[PDB]
Amino acid sequence: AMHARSMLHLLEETLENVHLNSSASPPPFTAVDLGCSSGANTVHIIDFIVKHISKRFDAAGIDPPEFTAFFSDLPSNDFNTLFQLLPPLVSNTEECDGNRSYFVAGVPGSFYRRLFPARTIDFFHSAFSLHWLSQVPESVTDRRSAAYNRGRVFIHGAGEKTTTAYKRQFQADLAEFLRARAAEVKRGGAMFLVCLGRTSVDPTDQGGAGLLFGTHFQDAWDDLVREGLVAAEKRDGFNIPVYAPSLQDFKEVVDANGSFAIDKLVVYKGGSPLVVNEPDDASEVGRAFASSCRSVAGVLVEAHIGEELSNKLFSRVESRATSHAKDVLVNLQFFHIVASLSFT
Amino acid sequence: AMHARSMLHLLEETLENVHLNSSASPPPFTAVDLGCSSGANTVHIIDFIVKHISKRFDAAGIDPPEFTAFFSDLPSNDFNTLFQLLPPLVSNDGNRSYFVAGVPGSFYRRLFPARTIDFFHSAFSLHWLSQVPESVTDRRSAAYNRGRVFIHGAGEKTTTAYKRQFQADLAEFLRARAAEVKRGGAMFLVCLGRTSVDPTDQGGAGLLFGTHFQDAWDDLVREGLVAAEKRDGFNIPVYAPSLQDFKEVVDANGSFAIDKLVVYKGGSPLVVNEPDDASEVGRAFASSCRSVAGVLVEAHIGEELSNKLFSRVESRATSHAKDVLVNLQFFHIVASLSFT
Ligand SMILES: Nc1ncnc2c1ncn2[C@@H]1O[C@H](CSCC[C@H](N)C(=O)O)[C@@H](O)[C@H]1O
Ligand SMILES: Nc1ncnc2c1ncn2[C@@H]1O[C@H](CSCC[C@H](N)C(=O)O)[C@@H](O)[C@H]1O
Ligand SMILES: [Mg+2]
Ligand SMILES: [Mg+2]
Repeated sequence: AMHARSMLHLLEETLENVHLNSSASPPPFTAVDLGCSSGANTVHIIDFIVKHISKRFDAAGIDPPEFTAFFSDLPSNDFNTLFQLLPPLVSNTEECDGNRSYFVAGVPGSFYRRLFPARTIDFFHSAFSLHWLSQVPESVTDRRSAAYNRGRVFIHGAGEKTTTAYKRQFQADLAEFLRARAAEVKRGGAMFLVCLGRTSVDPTDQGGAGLLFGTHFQDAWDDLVREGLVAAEKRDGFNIPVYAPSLQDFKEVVDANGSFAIDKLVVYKGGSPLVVNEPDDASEVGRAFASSCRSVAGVLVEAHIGEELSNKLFSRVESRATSHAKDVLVNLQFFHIVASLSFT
Repeated sequence: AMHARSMLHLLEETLENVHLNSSASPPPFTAVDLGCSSGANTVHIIDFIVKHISKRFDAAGIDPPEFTAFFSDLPSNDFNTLFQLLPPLVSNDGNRSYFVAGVPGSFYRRLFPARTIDFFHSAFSLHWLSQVPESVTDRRSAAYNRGRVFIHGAGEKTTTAYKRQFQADLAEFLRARAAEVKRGGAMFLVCLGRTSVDPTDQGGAGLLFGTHFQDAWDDLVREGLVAAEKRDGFNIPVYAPSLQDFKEVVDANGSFAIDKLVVYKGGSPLVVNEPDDASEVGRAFASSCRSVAGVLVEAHIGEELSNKLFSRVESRATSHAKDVLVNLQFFHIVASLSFT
């Protein structure tokens, strides 16, 4: 976990690039967490954001403006849960983390399109969300197209016609997103983006996500077709709607939108997304690995397959991962891509 | 249901009182439904609001501005459900043409940044106390409501405890709202009220909570399963104001202008498809009580112990079904406020 202290730095830097209102009485400040969820991660970065902005204001001898935080995700996000975590609003002029000193709002809808009125947001934040395709590309779901991913469940495996269908899908999504964002930022505002990426030149090698969805996860899918309970043209009809861009893929769309300035762009290693308390323990490797896959896209498996038929798959992965626990602690690395954008 | 067409009129009128931005490119418009729920009622009035404002803009030959709708309620509200109902956003009835956001927190205090809201709407929510008054939950106070479950029955020290609690809540609410409306903005309020001068006679809410509902509470203590000091510790946190009670707090806050104030009869809150049917009168009656405060009963009593109470009311209501179709009337109070 000693890389979050390093990542909070990149965020600090983008936060510096934001044009603060000079006036003695600056108008309310708006911050948005895009692709929030229902966890505490969302509330903590919002906390961090308004905290730093306030500290800037104090550095110029100004009272911090009023703050609104928007928590944006798909209508299927568990806002109910999110809303119960939100700390209560500060009282009168016994005070002193813990409490909240900003207004809140949860925003339902896809961020691959407009979510807010024009020019009303100061700071957009997004983390580990932009790698989720708006949909499976139509062409890979068409049995007669060359992009139809027969026998893989994901694009790590192979198929140029399949891999380039995903990338196009990514770049359209991210284009729509950027256009939406540009219309919504204030003149002097900025954007912090972090999604997972890859270093591979070829979309067929999906780095981290490749080893997360393309090893034990499709092998379990292959063990439920080497059984009964699941058909062959069934696993072929299931496609994880996820693409991990390279710098090139990301950067292209940016200077093509041309609304945002690139203040900073970085690909690095923030590998190993498994909380493992006993490293040498072969079985903990299993359930950890499995538990990621579940939280990521377990809802999709059950919308395409049985709910108990999924518990046998997610039961085979966590059997696979322990078997091959050696090649996992060593080979499961995630590459990150961060973008620090400013408008104008 | 042929009184909603008449009530949509009062809303239309308030909507006319709002100062629309003159400019060719007016900034975003903000509308808030306070005390929204998860049903369709919320999404239709929002729809109505933005539809009227747009039509006004067109009447002056202006493109309507962008719209945001805020749906406010307590963090216990089923926002998940509410957000599934929301219609998708317009592409390049049915359809939606405004941005949405759901807002968790009590409206008896601040919910938004100063001067950012054009129109506040609230319907059938202001009559819910922010809490049972501390004094009526104190065994040693004279306001302790011994043997009633509600204030309809009796008790001046009990009834005046509620009223104070109402006025304090409504005060705090108004203060919050005043700091959040735009200079040229307006507020539409409707909750239930009474005509009675004496807080002891809670009109509609009196007959909803103070007849069969506490009688069933009296049949679960004339049994076992529930103690006597147990029904005395349970108190429906609801107050129906009179025009006095309401209007007082308004001109005491002094931020809003009263363009209109009305008490009227929008009685009978029971969907009954066979009127002469004695049993339909029961379950209708009972189902109201349930949707209203059934969560409170189970937080104070057993979940199956509540299904036997809400099972006695619906047995009581059918019994005197005659005195219910005729005596179950709700008085409403509406307030059309503008700022300045
Ligand atoms: N099109 C879209 N619009 C809004 N949210 C989306 C989205 N596509 C994916 N997401 C959301 O992005 C999230 C990815 S998981 C990210 C969790 C959080 N940002 C964190 O850093 O811990 C999910 O909650 C998912 O619902
Ligand atoms: N202090 C408070 N803050 C926010 N919402 C409140 C509240 N007290 C009560 N409410 C909400 O007000 C609602 C009363 S029922 C109102 C239904 C809706 N307004 C309609 O017209 O049909 C409930 O959903 C309740 O959660
Ligand atoms: Mg497939
Ligand atoms: Mg009592």
